[PDB]
Amino acid sequence: GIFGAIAGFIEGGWTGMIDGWYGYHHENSQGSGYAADRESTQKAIDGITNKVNSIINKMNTQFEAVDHEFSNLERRIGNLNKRMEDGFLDVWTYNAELLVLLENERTLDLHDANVKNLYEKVKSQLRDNANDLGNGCFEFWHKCDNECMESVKNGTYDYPKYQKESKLNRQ
Amino acid sequence: GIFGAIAGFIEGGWTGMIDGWYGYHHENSQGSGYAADRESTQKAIDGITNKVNSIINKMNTQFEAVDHEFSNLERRIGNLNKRMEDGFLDVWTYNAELLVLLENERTLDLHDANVKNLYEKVKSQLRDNANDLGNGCFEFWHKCDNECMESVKNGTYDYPKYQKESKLNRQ
Amino acid sequence: GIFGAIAGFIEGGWTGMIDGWYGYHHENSQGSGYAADRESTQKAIDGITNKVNSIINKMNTQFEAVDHEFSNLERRIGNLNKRMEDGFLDVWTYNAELLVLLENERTLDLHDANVKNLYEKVKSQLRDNANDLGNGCFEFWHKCDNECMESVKNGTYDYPKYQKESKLNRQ
Amino acid sequence: DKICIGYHANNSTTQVDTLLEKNVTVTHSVELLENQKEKRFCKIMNKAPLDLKDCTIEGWILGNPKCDLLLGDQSWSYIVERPNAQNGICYPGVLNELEELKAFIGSGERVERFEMFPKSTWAGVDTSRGVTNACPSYTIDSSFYRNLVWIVKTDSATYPVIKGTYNNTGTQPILYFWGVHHPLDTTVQDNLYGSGDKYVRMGTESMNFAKSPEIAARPAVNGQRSRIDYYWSVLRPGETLNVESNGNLIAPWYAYKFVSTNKKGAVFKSDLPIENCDATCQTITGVLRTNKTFQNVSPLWIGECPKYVKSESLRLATGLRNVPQI
Amino acid sequence: DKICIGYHANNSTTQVDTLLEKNVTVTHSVELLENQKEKRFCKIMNKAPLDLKDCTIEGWILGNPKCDLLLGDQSWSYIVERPNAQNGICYPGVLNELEELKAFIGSGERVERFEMFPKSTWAGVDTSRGVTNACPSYTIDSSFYRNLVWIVKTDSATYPVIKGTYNNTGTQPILYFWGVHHPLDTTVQDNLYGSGDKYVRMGTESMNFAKSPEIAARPAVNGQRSRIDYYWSVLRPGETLNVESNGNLIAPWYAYKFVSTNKKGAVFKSDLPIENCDATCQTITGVLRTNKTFQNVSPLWIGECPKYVKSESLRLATGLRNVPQI
Amino acid sequence: DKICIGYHANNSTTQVDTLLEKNVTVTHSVELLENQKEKRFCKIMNKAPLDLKDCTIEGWILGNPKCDLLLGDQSWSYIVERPNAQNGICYPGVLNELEELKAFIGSGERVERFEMFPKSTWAGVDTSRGVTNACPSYTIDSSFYRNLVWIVKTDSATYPVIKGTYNNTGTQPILYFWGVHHPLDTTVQDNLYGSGDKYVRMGTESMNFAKSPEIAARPAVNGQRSRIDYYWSVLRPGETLNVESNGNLIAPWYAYKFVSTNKKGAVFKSDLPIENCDATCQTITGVLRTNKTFQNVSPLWIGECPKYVKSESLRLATGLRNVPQI
Ligand SMILES: *[C@@H]1O[C@H](CO)[C@@H](O[C@@H]2O[C@H](CO)[C@@H](O[C@@H]3O[C@H](CO[C@H]4O[C@H](CO)[C@@H](O)[C@H](O)[C@@H]4O)[C@@H](O)[C@H](O[C@H]4O[C@H](CO)[C@@H](O)[C@H](O)[C@@H]4O)[C@@H]3O)[C@H](O)[C@H]2NC(C)=O)[C@H](O[C@H]2O[C@@H](C)[C@@H](O)[C@@H](O)[C@@H]2O)[C@H]1NC(C)=O
Ligand SMILES: *[C@@H]1O[C@H](CO)[C@@H](O[C@@H]2O[C@H](CO)[C@@H](O[C@@H]3O[C@H](CO[C@H]4O[C@H](CO)[C@@H](O)[C@H](O)[C@@H]4O)[C@@H](O)[C@H](O[C@H]4O[C@H](CO)[C@@H](O)[C@H](O)[C@@H]4O)[C@@H]3O)[C@H](O)[C@H]2NC(C)=O)[C@H](O[C@H]2O[C@@H](C)[C@@H](O)[C@@H](O)[C@@H]2O)[C@H]1NC(C)=O
Ligand SMILES: *[C@@H]1O[C@H](CO)[C@@H](O[C@@H]2O[C@H](CO)[C@@H](O[C@@H]3O[C@H](CO[C@H]4O[C@H](CO)[C@@H](O)[C@H](O)[C@@H]4O)[C@@H](O)[C@H](O[C@H]4O[C@H](CO)[C@@H](O)[C@H](O)[C@@H]4O)[C@@H]3O)[C@H](O)[C@H]2NC(C)=O)[C@H](O[C@H]2O[C@@H](C)[C@@H](O)[C@@H](O)[C@@H]2O)[C@H]1NC(C)=O
Ligand SMILES: *[C@@H]1O[C@H](CO)[C@@H](O)[C@H](O)[C@H]1NC(C)=O
Ligand SMILES: *[C@@H]1O[C@H](CO)[C@@H](O)[C@H](O)[C@H]1NC(C)=O
Ligand SMILES: *[C@@H]1O[C@H](CO)[C@@H](O)[C@H](O)[C@H]1NC(C)=O
Ligand SMILES: *[C@@H]1O[C@H](CO)[C@@H](O)[C@H](O)[C@H]1NC(C)=O
Ligand SMILES: *[C@@H]1O[C@H](CO)[C@@H](O)[C@H](O)[C@H]1NC(C)=O
Ligand SMILES: *[C@@H]1O[C@H](CO)[C@@H](O)[C@H](O)[C@H]1NC(C)=O
Ligand SMILES: *[C@@H]1O[C@H](CO)[C@@H](O)[C@H](O)[C@H]1NC(C)=O
Ligand SMILES: *[C@@H]1O[C@H](CO)[C@@H](O)[C@H](O)[C@H]1NC(C)=O
Ligand SMILES: *[C@@H]1O[C@H](CO)[C@@H](O)[C@H](O)[C@H]1NC(C)=O
Ligand SMILES: *[C@@H]1O[C@H](CO)[C@@H](O)[C@H](O)[C@H]1NC(C)=O
Ligand SMILES: *[C@@H]1O[C@H](CO)[C@@H](O)[C@H](O)[C@H]1NC(C)=O
Ligand SMILES: *[C@@H]1O[C@H](CO)[C@@H](O)[C@H](O)[C@H]1NC(C)=O
Repeated sequence: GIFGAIAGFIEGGWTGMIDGWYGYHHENSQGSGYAADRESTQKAIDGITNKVNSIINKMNTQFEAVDHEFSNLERRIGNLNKRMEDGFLDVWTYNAELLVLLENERTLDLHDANVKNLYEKVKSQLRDNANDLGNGCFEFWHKCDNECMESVKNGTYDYPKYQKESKLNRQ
Repeated sequence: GIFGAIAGFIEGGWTGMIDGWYGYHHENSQGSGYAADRESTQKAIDGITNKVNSIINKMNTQFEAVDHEFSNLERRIGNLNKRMEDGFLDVWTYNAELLVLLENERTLDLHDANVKNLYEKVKSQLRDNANDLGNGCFEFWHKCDNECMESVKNGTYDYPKYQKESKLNRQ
Repeated sequence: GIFGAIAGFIEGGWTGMIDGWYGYHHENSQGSGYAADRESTQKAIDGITNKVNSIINKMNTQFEAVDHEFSNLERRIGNLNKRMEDGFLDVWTYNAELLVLLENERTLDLHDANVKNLYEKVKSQLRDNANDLGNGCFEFWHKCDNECMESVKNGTYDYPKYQKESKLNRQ
Repeated sequence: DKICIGYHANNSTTQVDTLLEKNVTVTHSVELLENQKEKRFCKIMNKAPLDLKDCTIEGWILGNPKCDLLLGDQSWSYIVERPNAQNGICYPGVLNELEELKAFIGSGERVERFEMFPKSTWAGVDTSRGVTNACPSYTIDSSFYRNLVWIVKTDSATYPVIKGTYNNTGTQPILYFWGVHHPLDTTVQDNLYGSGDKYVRMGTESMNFAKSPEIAARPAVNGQRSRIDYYWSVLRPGETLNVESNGNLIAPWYAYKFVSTNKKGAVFKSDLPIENCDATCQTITGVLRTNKTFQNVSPLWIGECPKYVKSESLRLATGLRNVPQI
Repeated sequence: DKICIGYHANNSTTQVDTLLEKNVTVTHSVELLENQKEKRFCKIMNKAPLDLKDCTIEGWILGNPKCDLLLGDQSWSYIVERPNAQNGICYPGVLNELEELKAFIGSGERVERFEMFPKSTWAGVDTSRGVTNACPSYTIDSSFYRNLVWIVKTDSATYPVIKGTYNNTGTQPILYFWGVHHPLDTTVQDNLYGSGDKYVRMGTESMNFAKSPEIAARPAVNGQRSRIDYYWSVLRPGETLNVESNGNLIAPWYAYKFVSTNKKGAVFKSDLPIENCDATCQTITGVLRTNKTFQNVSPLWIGECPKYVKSESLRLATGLRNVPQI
Repeated sequence: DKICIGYHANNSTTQVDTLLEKNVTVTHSVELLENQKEKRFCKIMNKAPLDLKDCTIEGWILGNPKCDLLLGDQSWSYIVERPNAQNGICYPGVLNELEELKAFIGSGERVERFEMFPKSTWAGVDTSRGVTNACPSYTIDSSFYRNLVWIVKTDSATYPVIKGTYNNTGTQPILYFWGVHHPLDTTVQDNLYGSGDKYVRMGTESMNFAKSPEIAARPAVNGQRSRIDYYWSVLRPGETLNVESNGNLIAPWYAYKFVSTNKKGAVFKSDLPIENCDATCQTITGVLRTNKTFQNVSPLWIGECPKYVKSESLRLATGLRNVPQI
């Protein structure tokens, strides 16, 4: 992948996480569970939806072929009409097929980047209070309960609060 | 954002920095100020300008409709002309509108990436001689005067020079 | 560059590495040499080849102009034919030229990202057992022989194996 | 104690293609192209099509004696013409500007049949005998177009100058037809129309017409070596038509009040069945009920239809690369 | 001591759309589409347009007696025809291949009026009486086209075979006109042209023409139930025209030296005013003074104009997302 | 001990352009556009073109006496017509629907010449004297089209009604030609065809034709002030043609069995040489031997050719930015 996350340093997806495109899996004394990151997932849904609707809107005109007939002495204008109609048919077929291939590549990259950025968002808060395993997982040097976990997910994680505890356990 | 910098870990822009698209804000004993990174800004200006000029150049042909008239017994070729002219009108309207939407998305991503890369460029030189606050700001473990600041901006920052001073203050 | 690697923090390319697009240069007691990363290079070759073949396939139709003639009293349909043929000529010339400019920009970015991701892949395994020089080079805090080197290249580098040796030498 | 960052996976086997890669399985995607059709004709905006059945366009508006089923007023959302339709021009000859006539009729949504020139209009000549076995009715062997009158001389006399006029005082254009007969030999000419140079001349504010009989023996079609040159025109609102001939005239009898359509017009040549049903998109090869943006069924259609392309599939990725574990 | 990395913000409220997002405020952007026009006609390359005013194209080059203002030499960058122009074909009839004639005239930039056939050319007949109240001049009630001569018999005689010839020895093509008169009855025919079969035959190296009068009573237009069939042609450099008729001839009198344009030709049908001004781009609905790449004013224009599209706005982002603080 | 991550560099100076940057040197790239041609005509699918040489299309299928080299059966992958070809219509006149005829011939791959109407078909008239010095053969000064017969009266007599018929019982359409002569004066008319109204009438199941001579003195071309109106038509399989005239008939003598092509047809107007060679793509300006996707040689071609564009170069980057050190 272009951003190296999806099918990258995070080798695979989670079938267990069904409520979002991106999210978390946590482990602590209260057990383990999956949780979707609501903000990043919704931002992606709105963007992708906007893209689809935009593509549909730009494709919202139609070229209309006609049933008009031409006599034996109208071979030229008859063939003129055919080449025209086939002409626009080839243009729009090209426009549609190329756009789909291009946008699919870019859509997948978008998701890749979002996973990478979500990872970076967590790495940034945790700092040296956690150990980066390289697979998208962080092992805390301190006890992180459910509210500690939730603070990580919503960006309010308190690094100084757990610093010395992590400091002691790390070294 | 795709690169997560603009409206990302750097939450907002600087109205105070008026001389460039990307740059710095420093604080030391001589006070504080804004400074544009001249290299990255100029590279972006040249690229974006090249893109605009390229789009303008590719759009530099015109399809020409005609004022030609058709009699009552020329309904077919009359309608043939109309469908053709409307045909190319729809193609070019599509080409223009889709290209604008696509390029706007990509242009904004370009700026996002440039901010991210500029940040990475500074992070790389400073290493552990500074503290990363996560908001695009670095707090030095050593006194960094105006020439020290300028060396960071132009890439010539001397890490070994300030290492032990930073080392002492950090630990 | 958008990902900041090619002509970025890695200032230039290696003429000495002739067997791949991306790879490594190692130094140890057995000497120095270049080696292409086979996985990332092959993935890129397949992708770029797929892109070229896809572009060729979408361009695999032709608009056909005709040698048909028109009399002095057929100026209108004569001019109708000319504007049509010139019309599709302008459309396809636009389609080809714009696509080439767009894809070239994106192809180069793809390579940039692959170099960045390869760098990240190595940085991740080595951790603090090596020193990042900022130019894409890592200086080991431990002796890394040919099999140690190869383990880095193929992703099986053993961090705990060399940890204390690196630990001692680093501090 | 751990937290991991990751992405959605599911049991999707649906694939997309990208510029860089083919057959990429993704968690979510949308198909933009419609390849399914209902093989039949339905109503468009609750207006039924006109089935010409065993009659062609020519047979219908000329009033071929076997097309009495269609005869009179018609309203249509579009026209269906059957490929093997047998009832066209029965008495051999060319309907001039046929392709322009078809294009014109197609641009209409309604015709109203009225009597434009009653047989009383032609003073000194016979309107009784204009029949031929080339144009059989269902019940009788020798008949003629319901909208035309084949005019021959009274039993013993010489063909005089006949005149007729119609002032179009209504708000609608009038589609009318007429003809010129061309006997195979001078004998038939003299028999039917008498002797002397004959002419058929017609004119309006915007139109002039003049034709003389062209006598020659052409190959037999429907048992006839003679021919009729059929003509059509449109009398605009406010315009007047003047008819003047001293012979060989197939006269306009009934004509049509013509209502031109606001929308796109269509004439479908097909064997498909017309059923009792509604549709917003009608293709020549069937009905499309879809909200999809693209279609690969046919470029020929009426109503609000998706854009026609040659593609088999146009599927956009919406979700991400599907990498389920283990 | 601190250093921060960041990006530009300003007070811009200008927005763009992207595939992913609508209404994105950006610090810098450029509008590529021009929606503004000067509602008037100006000169193109310092060459003024030709205002036909109250005359139509037909009225102008046929030399309608009320179009004397336009009569003679003209040069034009383009042609402006007024929608309600009253002075066209005054004596009722059809100008044949009218649409091709308009297309041809449009491809020109200059005409030079000269006398092609002086009235002396027609030996045994009268050129004095070719007037009609259907074609009034401004000062007199009964006149005729300045470029044509309606030829009738001398007061008492029979219409003879008249002949005329013109050898085009110049380097320019010649646009000329002629006609065939069609009296409403045989009386008017015999009165004006006498008795016997009449013909109008004309020919060059590349053209043949032959027409006979077609006599019939058509609806009255401008007080006339008769008609003229008007014709036009182009005599190429080096070619010679031969005129031969024994009656019913509306003869070519004046013709035009025709200069075809290198550039694109245009005929604008509009009520817009022609003012004293210059322009590089002239639209049928107005003038465009812009360096912008796109335009949504009109697809019909002359000169160097931006590309026409249906879009309301085509704004490219150049700057970045505008996120000013606080 | 060190390991570094890096990228390929080489000695390439080949450059590409991007939206963001021009003249970017890359390690690997592919040129998609072909600008090279072989300036000559070759065979297409091992079928040779037809060189008309010094004869034009008209001269060839009319059977101009100087085109005997081409006379008879022909097969072609395409047609090459030389720009200065001198042998066209020798006896002055217009070949009607010339452009449609050229389009039709172009859609064929083979013609087979046969005798459609032997001179025996025309009973009471002379087929011996149909020659003119306007149409010289190579060896003799006065000849005529090989496919036509100029029919005049027997030495002393009056021109009778002549009749001919041909039933097309084969599986191929038949391209045939005929004509109507127009003498410059009534003397030549009376001399050749005698006195009285003359006609040429022809008809099939789907076609009617009727023409009368139009006598007038037109400018001299190839020493002739008279004219012939040449006509063409296609007799469909199963159809029958009936010929009837009492004078002025240039009769059909030889005709062509016509084989329409499955593929695209082409008529190239060029001075380029036809050599002994094969090609899969033949352009009007030369041969293209390439696997490239695009071409800027010409939009006019036959066979499997790359897409024509106006571009000078279309080079895709495949490798990366080339940054060799030092
Ligand atoms: C991101 O996720 C975090 C983690 O869940 C969340 O922070 C928690 O928010 C809840 C509710 O706002 C807090 O619950 C209240 O806590 C107060 C504080 O007392 C305790 O403080 C600390 C917590 O560590 C302890 O050390 C102390 O010893 C106390 O136990 C407590 O007084 C209160 O109890 C009364 O108040 C209730 C009204 O809230 C009342 O209804 C009730 O009857 C009681 O009388 C609650 O128990 C919880 O303490 C927070 N956890 C931490 C670690 O701070 C974030 O929610 C807030 O975050 C702030 C930064 C803002 O962003 C706001 O949106 C929220 O208020 C959550 N943020 C977001 C944006 O989702
Ligand atoms: C990136 O930004 C940095 C920071 O501004 C800049 O480096 C400074 O450049 C200026 C001018 O080149 C230097 O000023 C001269 O310094 C010399 C050295 O003496 C001092 O050296 C160190 C500095 O830390 C001290 O520790 C010593 O005690 C000395 O005080 C000094 O001799 C000189 O004074 C004489 O020379 C003048 C001519 O330059 C002469 O005109 C004058 O009359 C004096 O006789 C200057 O005062 C300044 O010292 C630099 N700062 C540091 C920390 O090194 C970079 O500019 C250079 O960087 C090198 C790496 C190259 O890239 C060149 O482009 C520049 O020469 C700047 N680089 C870029 C690319 O923009
Ligand atoms: C990525 O790159 C690494 C580095 O080259 C490579 O790992 C080496 O693989 C080779 C061959 O598989 C190993 O060679 C054998 O080693 C065994 C183990 O004995 C030694 O183990 C460690 C090594 O550090 C020492 O400390 C011990 O003291 C021993 O010396 C050895 O028994 C064996 O000798 C016999 O076995 C041969 C069959 O393999 C037999 O033919 C021969 O006659 C001998 O009887 C070999 O000498 C080498 O030790 C590996 N190096 C390390 C550091 O482990 C990776 O290849 C493997 O990696 C594993 C993880 C999988 O991915 C497999 O693909 C490979 O088996 C290479 N991986 C990839 C994917 O390319
Ligand atoms: C996925 O699982 C669901 C279970 O509800 C079911 O539709 C089917 O087993 C799977 N669907 C597809 C499309 O594979
Ligand atoms: C791959 O691509 C083609 C197109 O459908 C086909 O051969 C095959 O079904 C696709 N899927 C797989 C898994 O091969
Ligand atoms: C032509 O020949 C066929 C041969 O069977 C015959 O049936 C047909 O009647 C002939 N056509 C004419 C017009 O005689
Ligand atoms: C199209 O119809 C399907 C099925 O009713 C629905 O799921 C989908 O959301 C529709 N698309 C739009 C754009 O409304
Ligand atoms: C931005 O500020 C400037 C001050 O010079 C002034 O144009 C105006 O207040 C603002 N402009 C816009 C476009 O908002
Ligand atoms: C958003 O989009 C539309 C298009 O102009 C309009 O309703 C509105 O003015 C735009 N701007 C804002 C701030 O809503
Ligand atoms: C047709 O009728 C109207 C009714 O007012 C009349 O004014 C007009 O003159 C009539 N037309 C002719 C040609 O008589
Ligand atoms: C177009 O004109 C405006 C106003 O004069 C100017 O600011 C802009 O730079 C021009 N664009 C180009 C491409 O010259
Ligand atoms: C690169 O080097 C090779 C050496 O084999 C040779 O083709 C030439 O010197 C260079 N080629 C180009 C295209 O610069
Ligand atoms: C740069 O672009 C143009 C196009 O070929 C030309 O002036 C020049 O040869 C190119 N290359 C260099 C190195 O300037
Ligand atoms: C026209 O004049 C030229 C002048 O040289 C002459 O050669 C030519 O024969 C003339 N044309 C006719 C038809 O007399
Ligand atoms: C086109 O031909 C060249 C030269 O033979 C070859 O190198 C290239 O691979 C070919 N391209 C394809 C797509 O086969």
